[PDB]
Amino acid sequence: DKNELVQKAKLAEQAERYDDMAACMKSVTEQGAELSNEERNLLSVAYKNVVGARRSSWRVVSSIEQKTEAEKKQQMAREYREKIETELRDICNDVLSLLEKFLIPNASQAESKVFYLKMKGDYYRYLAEVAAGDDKKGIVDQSQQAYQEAFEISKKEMQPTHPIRLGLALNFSVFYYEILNSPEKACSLAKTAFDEAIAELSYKDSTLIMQLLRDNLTLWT
Amino acid sequence: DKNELVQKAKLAEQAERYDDMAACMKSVTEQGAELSNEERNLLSVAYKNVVGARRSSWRVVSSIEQKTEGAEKKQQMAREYREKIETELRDICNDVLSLLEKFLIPNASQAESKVFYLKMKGDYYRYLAEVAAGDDKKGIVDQSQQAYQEAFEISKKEMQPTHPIRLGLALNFSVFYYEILNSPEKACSLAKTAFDEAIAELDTLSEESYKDSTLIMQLLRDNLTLW
Amino acid sequence: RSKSAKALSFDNR
Repeated sequence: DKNELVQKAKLAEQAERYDDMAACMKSVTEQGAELSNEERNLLSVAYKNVVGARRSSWRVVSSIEQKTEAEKKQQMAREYREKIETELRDICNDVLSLLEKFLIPNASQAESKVFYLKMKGDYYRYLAEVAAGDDKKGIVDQSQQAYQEAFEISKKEMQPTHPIRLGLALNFSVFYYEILNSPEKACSLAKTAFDEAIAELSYKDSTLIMQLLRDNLTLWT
Repeated sequence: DKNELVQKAKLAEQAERYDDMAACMKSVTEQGAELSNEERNLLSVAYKNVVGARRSSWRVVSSIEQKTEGAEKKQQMAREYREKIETELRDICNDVLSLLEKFLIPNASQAESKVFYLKMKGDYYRYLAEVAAGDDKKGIVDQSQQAYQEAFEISKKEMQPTHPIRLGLALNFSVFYYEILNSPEKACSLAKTAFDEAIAELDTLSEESYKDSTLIMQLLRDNLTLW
Repeated sequence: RSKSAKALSFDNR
């Protein structure tokens, strides 16, 4: 039951039950067959929200624990940030495990390979956000390694205008500014993506991207 | 750890993790002692959010079942999901209503508290009435109604019509009438009487009660318009 | 913080 699953994914979506939506698209994915464009996006929507809720909670507690350098209270905030972190990794891991076993392997198309490399770079970046100590090092590396590989394929395969090409540019530059802390770099990757798609002149999906690209650039600048 | 549990709940409130938040206050409640006004809020907030998440998914998914009348495979699927959310909804409600019967109401040493918890009880029997069907529905509707009613008389008795709690129970009781057993006149005269009487005495609002009372008073006139 | 790719009832707090 695969369209059955995809349907219930659209259902749990309209219902805002992303635990549901995600368990559907994980099963879908687990069946083995390459994903359509609709399925790949439902997968991305489901988990982006499952992961998103953790990243969001994570930030809140993080500053609470930091703005609290008050002991037993910071300890309680520490252990809480941690439970969420654990939850956040298990999520990132389930996705990155899907990205290794099924998604990237089946990736026959270049756009496919790049969509799954981007994603693989996204989810190592979510891990990196909460990777402290000796840990952070290799985590960012894996993220940057997938973004970069993704970036080069796209550079020599897709058009400056491609929604998927644009979205990687958008996220790879967010990696730079936020994960690496390279504003100057993050701004060159972004500016160049815009400029090169502005010359070449999927509207809906790729105009919001330049929107986010340009929205980010004016902030940083 | 009444102290460490309540802290953990205020934490999970800020992290917007309300299932966590409700799990903390359940325990605080199940300890047996009467909740402070602050603990009563947290529990109220935790479950309102916990339950509210299902009400939203139910309404969306039900409006979809209504929209796929004439589309069989689809309506079937909508319905099985509705039914799946409903069970979550009920369990949440059954949990809350139980805490309410075993711990909150019993130990409410105050009029305000008695009124607050019985309103809450009428509320959650309303959320059950919203998704109950035919058979079981009659007694659910009555369990809410009867909880709202005792809460109403005690509020009329103990509180000024400008009391944030008195107004919020009038609002909620009028909603129950309008939407639960759909008594539009009643919902309207109840809501309109509650509006008039507190509107007639704005000058009784403290510094602690102005925004709450005037908020609900704004929620009452709005419902009066809609109706 | 960076960007990436009808009847009303009581307030309840």
